[PDB]
Amino acid sequence: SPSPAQALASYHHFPTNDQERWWEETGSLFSRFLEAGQYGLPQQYQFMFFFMHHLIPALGPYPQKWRSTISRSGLPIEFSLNFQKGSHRLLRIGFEPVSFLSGSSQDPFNRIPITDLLNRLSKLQLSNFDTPFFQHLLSKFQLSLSEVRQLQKQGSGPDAHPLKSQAAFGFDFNPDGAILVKGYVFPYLKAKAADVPVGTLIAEAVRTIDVERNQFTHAFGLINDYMQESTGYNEYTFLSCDFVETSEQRLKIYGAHTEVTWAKIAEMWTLGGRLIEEPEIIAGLARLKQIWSLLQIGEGSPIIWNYEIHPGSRFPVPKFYLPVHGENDLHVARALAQFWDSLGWPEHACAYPDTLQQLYPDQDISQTTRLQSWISYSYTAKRGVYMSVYYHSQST
Amino acid sequence: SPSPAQALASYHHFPTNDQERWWEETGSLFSRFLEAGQYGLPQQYQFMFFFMHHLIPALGPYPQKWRSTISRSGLPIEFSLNFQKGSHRLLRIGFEPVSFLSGSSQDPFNRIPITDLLNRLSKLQLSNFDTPFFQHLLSKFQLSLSEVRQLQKQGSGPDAHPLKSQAAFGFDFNPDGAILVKGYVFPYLKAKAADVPVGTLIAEAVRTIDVERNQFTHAFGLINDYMQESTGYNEYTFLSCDFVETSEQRLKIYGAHTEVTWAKIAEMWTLGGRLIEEPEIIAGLARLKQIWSLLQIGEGSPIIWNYEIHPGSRFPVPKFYLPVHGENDLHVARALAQFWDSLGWPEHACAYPDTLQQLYPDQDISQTTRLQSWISYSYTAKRGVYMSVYYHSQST
Amino acid sequence: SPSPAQALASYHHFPTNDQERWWEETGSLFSRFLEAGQYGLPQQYQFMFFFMHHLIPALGPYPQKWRSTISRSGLPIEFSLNFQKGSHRLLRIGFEPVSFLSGSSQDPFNRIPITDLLNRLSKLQLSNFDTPFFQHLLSKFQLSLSEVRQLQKQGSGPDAHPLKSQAAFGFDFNPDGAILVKGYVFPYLKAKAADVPVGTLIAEAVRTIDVERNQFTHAFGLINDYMQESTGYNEYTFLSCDFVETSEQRLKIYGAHTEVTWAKIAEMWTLGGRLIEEPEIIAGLARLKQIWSLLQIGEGSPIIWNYEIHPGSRFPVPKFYLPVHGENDLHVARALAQFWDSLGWPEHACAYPDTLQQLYPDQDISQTTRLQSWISYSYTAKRGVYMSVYYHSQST
Amino acid sequence: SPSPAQALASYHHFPTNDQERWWEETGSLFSRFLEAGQYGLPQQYQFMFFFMHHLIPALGPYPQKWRSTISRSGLPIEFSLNFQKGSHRLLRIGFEPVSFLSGSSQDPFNRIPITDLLNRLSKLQLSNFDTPFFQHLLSKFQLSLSEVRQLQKQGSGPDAHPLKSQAAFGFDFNPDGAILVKGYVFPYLKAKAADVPVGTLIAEAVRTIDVERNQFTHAFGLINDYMQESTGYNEYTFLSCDFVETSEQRLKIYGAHTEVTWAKIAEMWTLGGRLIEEPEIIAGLARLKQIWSLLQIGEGSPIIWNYEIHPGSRFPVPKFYLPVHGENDLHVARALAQFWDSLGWPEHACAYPDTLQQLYPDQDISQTTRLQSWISYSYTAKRGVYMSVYYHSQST
Repeated sequence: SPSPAQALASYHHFPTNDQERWWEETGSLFSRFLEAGQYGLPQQYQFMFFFMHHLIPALGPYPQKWRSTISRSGLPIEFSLNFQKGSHRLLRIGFEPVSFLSGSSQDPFNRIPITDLLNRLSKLQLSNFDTPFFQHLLSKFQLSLSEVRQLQKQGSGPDAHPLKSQAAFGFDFNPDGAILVKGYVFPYLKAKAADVPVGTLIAEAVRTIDVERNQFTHAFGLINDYMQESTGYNEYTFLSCDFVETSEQRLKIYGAHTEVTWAKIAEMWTLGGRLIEEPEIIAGLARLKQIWSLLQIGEGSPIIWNYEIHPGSRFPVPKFYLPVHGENDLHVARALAQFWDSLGWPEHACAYPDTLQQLYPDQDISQTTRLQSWISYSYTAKRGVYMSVYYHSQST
Repeated sequence: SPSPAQALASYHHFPTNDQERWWEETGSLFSRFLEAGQYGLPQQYQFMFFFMHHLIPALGPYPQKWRSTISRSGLPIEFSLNFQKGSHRLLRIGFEPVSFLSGSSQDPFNRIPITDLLNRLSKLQLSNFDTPFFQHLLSKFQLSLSEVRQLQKQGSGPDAHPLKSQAAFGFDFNPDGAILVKGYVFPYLKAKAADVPVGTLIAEAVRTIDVERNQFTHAFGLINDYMQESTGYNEYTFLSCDFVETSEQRLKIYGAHTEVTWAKIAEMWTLGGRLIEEPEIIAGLARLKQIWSLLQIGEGSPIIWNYEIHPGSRFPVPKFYLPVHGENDLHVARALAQFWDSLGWPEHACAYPDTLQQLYPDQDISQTTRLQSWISYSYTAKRGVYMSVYYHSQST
Repeated sequence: SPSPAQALASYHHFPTNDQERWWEETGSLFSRFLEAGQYGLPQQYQFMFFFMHHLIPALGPYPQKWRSTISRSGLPIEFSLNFQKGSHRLLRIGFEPVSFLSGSSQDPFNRIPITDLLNRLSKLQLSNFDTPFFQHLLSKFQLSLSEVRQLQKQGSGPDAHPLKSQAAFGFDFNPDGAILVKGYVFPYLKAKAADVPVGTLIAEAVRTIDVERNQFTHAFGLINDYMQESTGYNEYTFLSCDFVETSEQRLKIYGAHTEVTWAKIAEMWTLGGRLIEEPEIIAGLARLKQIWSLLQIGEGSPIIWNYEIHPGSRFPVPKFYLPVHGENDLHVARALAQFWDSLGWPEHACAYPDTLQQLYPDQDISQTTRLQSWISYSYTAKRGVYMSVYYHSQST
Repeated sequence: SPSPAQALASYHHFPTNDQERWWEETGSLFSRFLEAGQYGLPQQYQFMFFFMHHLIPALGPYPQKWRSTISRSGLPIEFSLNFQKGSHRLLRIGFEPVSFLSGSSQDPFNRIPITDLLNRLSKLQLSNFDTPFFQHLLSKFQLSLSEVRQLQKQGSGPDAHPLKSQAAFGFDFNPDGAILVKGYVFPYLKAKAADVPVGTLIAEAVRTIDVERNQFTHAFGLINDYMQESTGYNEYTFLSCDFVETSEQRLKIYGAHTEVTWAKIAEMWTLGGRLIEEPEIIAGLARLKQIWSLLQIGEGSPIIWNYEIHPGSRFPVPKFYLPVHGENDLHVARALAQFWDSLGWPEHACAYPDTLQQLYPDQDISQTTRLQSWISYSYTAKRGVYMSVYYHSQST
């Protein structure tokens, strides 16, 4: 009758008041996603063990002080379920390490906990875990006594407090006994200090690795061209990375817009170049139109975007993120369940709203809006339809 | 195909070379005993979780330096299986915490690691865990600058190095999610210093708790009377205790003899008093005679003894230990298997020798003698026949 | 111009917010007392180093939750200066270990931080550090599921919350490179649970060690006899101990009264037996009369008492504690300085009120009362006049 | 009569056998150098505190396994004294972090301990401590599964084990309360893997920061051109860096040769360009000639070199290191003392050999050769003569 995987904590003493108190906040919920993800029972205890030892210490002060970037609310963790064509669902963790020094004189922009977690991650003997590529992006996006101007930017009159993080993490739990670790970099602060357009140094970040190896040039240079033509990738734009070897690496470019017209959604997904040359973009966009209409956003909608550059191709796979905070979680659960019948997905369609009340039995799906925050869409020829749902990740 | 419960370590980094090396030495073997005990899979991960975090650090330096008392060889851990009439077998761990200070100028007699582990065990919220009774026995057997005379005893000419330990622990894994913790006290050192017979201050130790609560007097005074009449309980004698509340507490007195005649085993089991007054003593001794003859010690045999004092009675339950190191592990596996048919034990009889090659697949039961070290015998009216086997507890 | 000894912290990162945050509260003040006590500069850094590594971590959560017993206000540390005839002043620290578990379900009465601090102390190779005697007092005053009745006592209607501590520590920093460690025991909780008079089990605690060694019986039995005749040593009565070897051990019995008449101060100091048999009692009481009159308590006064039993004698040396919180610290500075001229003390008299403004430069001696809380008096033939002043031990 | 600064350790318990055991090896010697450097007594304790907490734990296993690069013998630490014209001598520490994982499958080339120590150095709030520049040089010289080919290089037939380190640290203790941190990079391994000349990728390392800021181009290209014309900078060449901000940064290029003729020493110091344009090179070389002849290397002498690039100039300051291991430390103490009279140094000349027996009172300057290993020479217009002596840095 209770959630199963959380019985490891029975014989564990959390050394600090900070950790025991966070466990009390998220340990229950994480055990429920492992049950939802249908992971092997021995698998769930492995990922629990990792969660207790590396992420609980990394949350830092329980009454938190850091406003994280990766989460809508600000708390430094969010959980996600990756829904895949006719196959077991997966679990995504993206979170930012924090300590009591975060936001202080010593580390006003959370650089220290990032490398603290990254050192433990390397100590963990992880299959095919290589840091050279992510380390390159930090070296480009570090800041020296740019901090002084950043300390100076804190003006109430001139709003200069959108985001303060400088990097973050992501953890994917595949059904095998493996974590793929995914890392993030946030250029707003480095460009804010240099008085240089946010995207201009994103290109150099890619070009500096281009002289190292030059397989991202074509795919990326095509992204810049649209973003220069467009309103432009702005303060909210940022970057992603995988901690795997470079040849297998899949780097991404994120960004945000408040412009919500279907025409603009078509303008970004298609742009110019990628429309003609491949059918997936066209095929995927069609299926993207029906979820846009299934999820009536109630105004008749600011969105995040993503282009996934892979070296083994010259066609970046687009991915968009969709507002569900503000939309009824049942309306979305119902409407999101229909879209699986439209694609012909056998079980996920029927058991999702019953796997949604199961994840939050305390709360009432009738009245909740914030239990579901964002939805991602991606389309590949081989993979079919990618789609992941980001949830409310704290119990309170 | 591999042993299951050890997959927690996949995402764990053992902080010190000392621990990783101990893991490499016993981590495989402990996970095989959990499979042997037929514990629930979530149970096995709980007991592994405990094993990794409290016992691996507690072993100290891998190329060890402390010779422990609790083990035939000296290594500070031994695993044991509790076989019970027609029911699931249980797993016993008895081990002594050690550090690099053990045996040094700072702690020449392993007192500091005992209190170190005992603080952590209390931190872990354990059901019905009360230390006052064990704390009493430590306080009685402590030594202040008796250490100086003890430092002085180290003479090659006058042999004065039989045992150096001062206390130890025991961990019982019942099929529920619970550990019963069992503690030990070693009087040889305190008695060696005081130049006082080893047993006389065992008696004051019981009498000091007798004024606190006086339910052990009858049973215990009956033991002393036999031991005073007898050759006496000697240097090897020592004391046992449970970390539960006093009312439910079951304290034990162990000891050793090299006198091996069946008559002397009968003298010890019966003595005088406990023969007439209760039948279990007579019943249990009868079943004990056939295993004595099944296990031909090949000389036609030094043995350990135990008397279990329970307050809710005035009849201590005897328990003997039998040498199997030196006896063929196959011959013992076979002969121990016949004795279960004589008692009519349904499955334990047939699957024991196949659960013995399973525990040591690397080794050959054909030729091994040291895989099985001791066997304990106990008989109660309610429980029937208690019997446990103590095994070779290191991989090398 | 600044306090000197606090420059070790420059290259130290306090691991927790709790510690750095406690440092900010007490580190400045502790450096000022080392300057006051006129310790060697190499001496001051040794004691600073100890204070940082063992005492700051042991305070636990900074917004404290534990009300300690040893301090007037409740915070778990107090500093004290030992003034001695024509010689360098000394510095006393008495404090109680705390964690976030203190007062929780797991440890509702601070027993765990006591043994945590005690294990580290034994790790520090301290000259002539033997714990067996204090361990004896803890075993006697431990409580097993008396905790349940203690959990049950928390009634607002029947007041049952005077004191919750179970033991505490005290540290004396002599002018040599040595700490003498002093321990405390608090019988209120053990006696409250057993429904047994507080002093009756104090007698057994002394008698249980009397069979071990019987040199405190005479001096102590003389203490019981007066306290039985008197109003009696009450809930507030409690016990003290030194961590040195038993032969050099100097145990004490403290207690409290609200009865403030000079006759009653005389009744306790003299009692019956110790008046006639030694003149020091007579000599010391006289000098004690003038400080009582120098220190007009403004009502024309609850006081603490102490009897120090030494095995090398049969005459316990008394010591009383006097309220100064509520009395103007300047009035106390002036009048305490006059009493040194009455004894003829060369420098302590002249430089005390200037060593008082130096210790609290932020505050105004003109208006402060709580900066000086208690003053102790003792008289020995050999030592002359003992007297120590307890101070306000936090910056805020 | 004893060395003073090591009295902090009295109240410190080194948690691991590895640390206590290293302290016993180097703690005495480090305390004697602080007395030699004539630092303030409160200063020496600050620096001792830092050495105890940050460099002792970083040494890892005491019976070491890692052969470091920065040290002649191989042990991962060396101490050095900076002798300067008519002013207090300074203390240099260069040491490489190590753990039991160093040289393992997990980290076969010591990258993990480098980043561990670098995080702590950032946690300690140090004046003007900026890592972006050092981080840049690591990202360029990292290796991902170049390790596989490096794992493959370990052939006894083709010698491929000159150096295995990838980076190291340096600590400068100035007479104020401040440490300047200096970092090192070892290109041999990265170029060995890429099958690319060791120097060609040093140039890209400088050019990649040149697009970031372009003030090292002129000076550095002047070094490359000489090194290309010359026999060339080889396997032993490596790179140096300061942890200060870029504008004040002083980067260095080191290297080694076995070619020992005075003429070749003249070729390297002068080369072509820097001869004409500035006289310091000419003046400094003159003074260098007499120490070459004072120190008759006994063969009638492989040397290390250094070129210091400062952005605020276009003239790199040379520095050479001279073999003293193999030369009598007294012959060196005497001959090094004459050279101070030649420059007119008031006290350093007279008190040096008496400050040398003081550092090694155990050993006999009469017969020792290995107590003094290398001597560095530098000449500046503003600074005059730089010279530092590298010593035998372990007790055994």
